[PDB]
Amino acid sequence: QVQLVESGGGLVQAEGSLRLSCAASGRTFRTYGMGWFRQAPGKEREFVAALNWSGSSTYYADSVKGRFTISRDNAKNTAYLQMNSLKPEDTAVYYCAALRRKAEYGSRSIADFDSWSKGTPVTV
Amino acid sequence: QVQLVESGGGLVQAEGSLRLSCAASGRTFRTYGMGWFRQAPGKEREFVAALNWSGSSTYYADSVKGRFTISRDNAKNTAYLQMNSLKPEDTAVYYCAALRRKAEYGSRSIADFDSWSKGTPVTV
Amino acid sequence: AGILAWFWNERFWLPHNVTWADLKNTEEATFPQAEDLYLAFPLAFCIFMVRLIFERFVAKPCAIALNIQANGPQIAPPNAILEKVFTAITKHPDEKRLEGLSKQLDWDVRSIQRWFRQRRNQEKPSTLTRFCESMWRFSFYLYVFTYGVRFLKKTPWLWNTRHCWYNYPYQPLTTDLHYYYILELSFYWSLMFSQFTDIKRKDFGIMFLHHLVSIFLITFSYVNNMARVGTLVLCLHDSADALLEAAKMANYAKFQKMCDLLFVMFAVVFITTRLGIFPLWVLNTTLFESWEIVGPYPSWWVFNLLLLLVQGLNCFWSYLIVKIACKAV
Amino acid sequence: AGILAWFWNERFWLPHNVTWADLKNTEEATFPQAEDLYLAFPLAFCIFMVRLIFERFVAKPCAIALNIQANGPQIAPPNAILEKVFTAITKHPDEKRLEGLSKQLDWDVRSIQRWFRQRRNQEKPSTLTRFCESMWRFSFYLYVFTYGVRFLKKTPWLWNTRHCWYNYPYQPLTTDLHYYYILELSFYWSLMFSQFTDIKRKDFGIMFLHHLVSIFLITFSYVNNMARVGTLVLCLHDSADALLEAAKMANYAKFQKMCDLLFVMFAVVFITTRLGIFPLWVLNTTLFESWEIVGPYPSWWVFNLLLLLVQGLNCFWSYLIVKIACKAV
Ligand SMILES: *C(=O)CCCCCCCCCCCCCCC
Ligand SMILES: *C(=O)CCCCCCCCCCCCCCC
Ligand SMILES: *[C@@H]1O[C@H](CO)[C@@H](O)[C@H](O)[C@H]1NC(C)=O
Ligand SMILES: *[C@@H]1O[C@H](CO)[C@@H](O)[C@H](O)[C@H]1NC(C)=O
Repeated sequence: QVQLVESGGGLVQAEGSLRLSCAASGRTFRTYGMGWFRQAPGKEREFVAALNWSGSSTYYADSVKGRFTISRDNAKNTAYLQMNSLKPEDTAVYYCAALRRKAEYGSRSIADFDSWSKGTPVTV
Repeated sequence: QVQLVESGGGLVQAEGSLRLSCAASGRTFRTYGMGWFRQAPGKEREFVAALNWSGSSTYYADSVKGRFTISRDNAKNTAYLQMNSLKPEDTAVYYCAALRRKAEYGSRSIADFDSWSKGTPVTV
Repeated sequence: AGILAWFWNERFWLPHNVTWADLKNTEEATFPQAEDLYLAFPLAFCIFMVRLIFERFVAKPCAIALNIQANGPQIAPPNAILEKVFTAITKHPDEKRLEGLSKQLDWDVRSIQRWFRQRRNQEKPSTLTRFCESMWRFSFYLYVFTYGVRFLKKTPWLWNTRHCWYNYPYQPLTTDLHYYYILELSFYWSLMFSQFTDIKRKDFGIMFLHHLVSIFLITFSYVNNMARVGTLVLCLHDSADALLEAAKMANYAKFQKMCDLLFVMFAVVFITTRLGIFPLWVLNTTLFESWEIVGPYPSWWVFNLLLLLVQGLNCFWSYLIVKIACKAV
Repeated sequence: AGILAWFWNERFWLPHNVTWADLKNTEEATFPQAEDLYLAFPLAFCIFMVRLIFERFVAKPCAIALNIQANGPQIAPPNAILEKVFTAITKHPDEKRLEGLSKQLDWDVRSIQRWFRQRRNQEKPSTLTRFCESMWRFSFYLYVFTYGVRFLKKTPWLWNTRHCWYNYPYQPLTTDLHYYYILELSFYWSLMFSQFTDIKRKDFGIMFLHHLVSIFLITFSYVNNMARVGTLVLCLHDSADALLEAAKMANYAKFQKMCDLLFVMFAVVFITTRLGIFPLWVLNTTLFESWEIVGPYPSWWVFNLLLLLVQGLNCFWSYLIVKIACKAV
């Protein structure tokens, strides 16, 4: 029930650092659990990170844990994804989504997120 | 909470007959008590006729009773006012209004009717 | 779920070309809804708690200071045959039963009557509890009647009953009317609570059918937005109930003359209100004016009948009064 | 009106930066509201009616066919001094009281003890009513526990309690959870109805404070949307209550061995569930996980305390069991 706009995408050298931002135009951004997905050339979409409304609990994927940090700012109605020690496999299109008020915490499936976004390409 | 448009106005000879129509653009016309008021040159507005939502009970003014007949059609969402044996004193601007959901039946005051209309001039 | 939708058939309760969706609450006006009748049970529980507190802490000291017997009933003299008859045959012998008992026991009728009266007093509750209950009923009825008079004196339909149906069912619900209806329903539910489970050594007779009918009417008139005509009935039927309790209190306090005066005044008020004013006012505005203003609708054929039923019951009560008042003269 | 708004301070119940306006019902999700707890009283009245019907028509014939004494208590031998002491001094003498009565009356302790036991049986209700009430309690508790197990076996937070707070308070209300909470509240209100007014010759002690606390918790957890963690407590505390009633029924039916077996099984289940599982599961997910997931909020400091209070009460009950089971060995 929110509109998501992403930013911070671009092309960086190997072992770089990026900070993707996802902003929402509404007062209900603080009552949804946000999430970030990736889509590499071929195969299908993959889960990257997610967190609940308060931001106290965050969970990532097995292959990305320890390098990506997902956070949120309810005052500014935004979410941030920080990348450290990038790898060539990280070149993909990144999408910002949100739990649809009924999916339980910890979901790692495409169908559990309703409000999608345009996404940004990231190239290493 | 309805929009009222009047018709049937015009100029007629003495002891004529007129049929003023008041139409509403909405599905709630059948739940309000309609009314017709007159405004002669000078003085102020005067009460002419009124009726409830079902049309079973109708009440007129003392000086117009026996000549004017007020009716309604909920299927067509309209109200009709028929005049018989017109008099020169009937030349005035006629307004269509409706009880504002809180005024009791039998009210004969301007403040008891909310949804007014443009009105039509009638000349004898 | 489906059966509830079947029961609430919009072509049965509401008039022609009127649907429940027209009565939904909005920012323009507030209309009564069934969901507003769920607070009646919590308010009845609160009223029952307050009634218990009033009886135990307020009415009992006053009764003690008024020289009311604080002990229980007496003890009947021992008798094997009389005890066997009381446990097996009956508890309240009539004249023929008294004659049969006198013939069987070879004892005087007066002695057997006194023994059975003592046994009935043993089975009956003590005077203290009845006095406290009568005092509570008197206070509640007096407050209800006073509030009803104060509310109705300013309403427009009290003087002209035709205003009860001119804008029906599109009549907004005011705070005072909602409070009155909720208070009445809460009091009736409190009476149900005190009747059904407080003491099972009671009688389920005319006064229980009367209670059930009253709760039926108050509920199905509130949900049907027939609240402008129900207030008249509620205020009319509570006028005489505030004097019977005072008469009972006077009788219990060994004040015979005051009891007779209060009872005759209660009889006059009861007869005048429920035999002279009711058929000519409420049945008049229900049978005739409603028919010519709202038109024919099915639920009408129900409600009137129940009102007639109530009238019949009150006619019966008039009988039970008309003889007793004759003894009071 | 204003005092209700003061009591429902949004900075006290809900977590930080959360207001009641965020929990308003909409087309996207359904959240619990206080107004949904008003149906509990009508459902409790219906449950009380069904309980009366079951006791009078179903349990009583079974008890009669089970050779249960259908008569009342016995009659104590007459004694002026003993009757005066019973009416004035006490009704349940202890060892010192028995010795004093023996010294005063110059009678054997056994005779006085038997007389006082007979008097207590006269004051106590008959075995038939207690058997019927125990059967009703057993049936209701068994049904409640079965439904709780069936509902919880598919829920996601039963196996991982951290799911009770991950999306709190933005957790939709399902039909099953609402039905469970309403049924539990209705049963507790039915118990209140059967305790407060059905018979006033009862005791208002530990089991009344326990009832009041249970109704307090169920209400203020439902209105606070803490319904995912309340179901665990409701299903945990109803596991052992279905065996005590069976043990009582076996005891009343002159089945001593079955009563001992049922009571020892009940003791084992009660101790394991309310001393071993409760502190390590419910207090674990309430004290620690809630603090680290939801953060600090004032209402927390209330709820935990009450839970601890409940634990203490159940500890007391464990005492009253641990000796009795020793006699049952
Ligand atoms: C016993 O004799 C007194 C009973 C009191 C009756 C209370 C009923 C009030 C509700 C009346 C509703 C009637 C409206 C329907 C008319 C068409
Ligand atoms: C007696 O020993 C059994 C009592 C049963 C207790 C029922 C209470 C259920 C509601 C629990 C709500 C707790 C939630 C608050 C935790 C922070
Ligand atoms: C609550 O919101 C305010 C302003 O919206 C913000 O400054 C503050 O950091 C927030 N606190 C938490 C715990 O989210
Ligand atoms: C009810 O409405 C229908 C169609 O809207 C109309 O044909 C009919 O005359 C109306 N009846 C009454 C009594 O208003």
